[PDB]
Amino acid sequence: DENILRNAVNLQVLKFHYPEIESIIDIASHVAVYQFDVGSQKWLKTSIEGTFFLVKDQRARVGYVILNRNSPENLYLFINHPSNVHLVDRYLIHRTENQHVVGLWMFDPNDMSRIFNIVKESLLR
Amino acid sequence: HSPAASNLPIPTFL
Repeated sequence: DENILRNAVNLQVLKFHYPEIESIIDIASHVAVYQFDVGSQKWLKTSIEGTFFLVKDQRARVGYVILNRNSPENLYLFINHPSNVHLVDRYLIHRTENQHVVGLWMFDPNDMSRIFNIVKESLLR
Repeated sequence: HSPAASNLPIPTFL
């Protein structure tokens, strides 16, 4: 099975960058990252675009890695509270703090809705 | 491919 090999390989790539990552929860292929400017009231498209990995670290904290295929700089963020993630229109809006907002666009809308649910269920106690 | 940043919502909460 192709997925067994893919997941094993991907986990080693993730662990090379972030040794504290314990497992991959789910994946989405073509994700683009946007950042919200607070004072300007405007969105900015970042240089980060690639494969999205929803992950768990050694302390079961939930987060995500975007492996940037364009440039070597990747992104690893935690999802600290389920209420910090909102499915707004075609985007996942992740607000870790009032002034610190990121937006994720996934090519496949089915990935966006599945990932939203998996985020919530991964944080469910 | 990915939409222009201007297409993203600035809802009440944002």
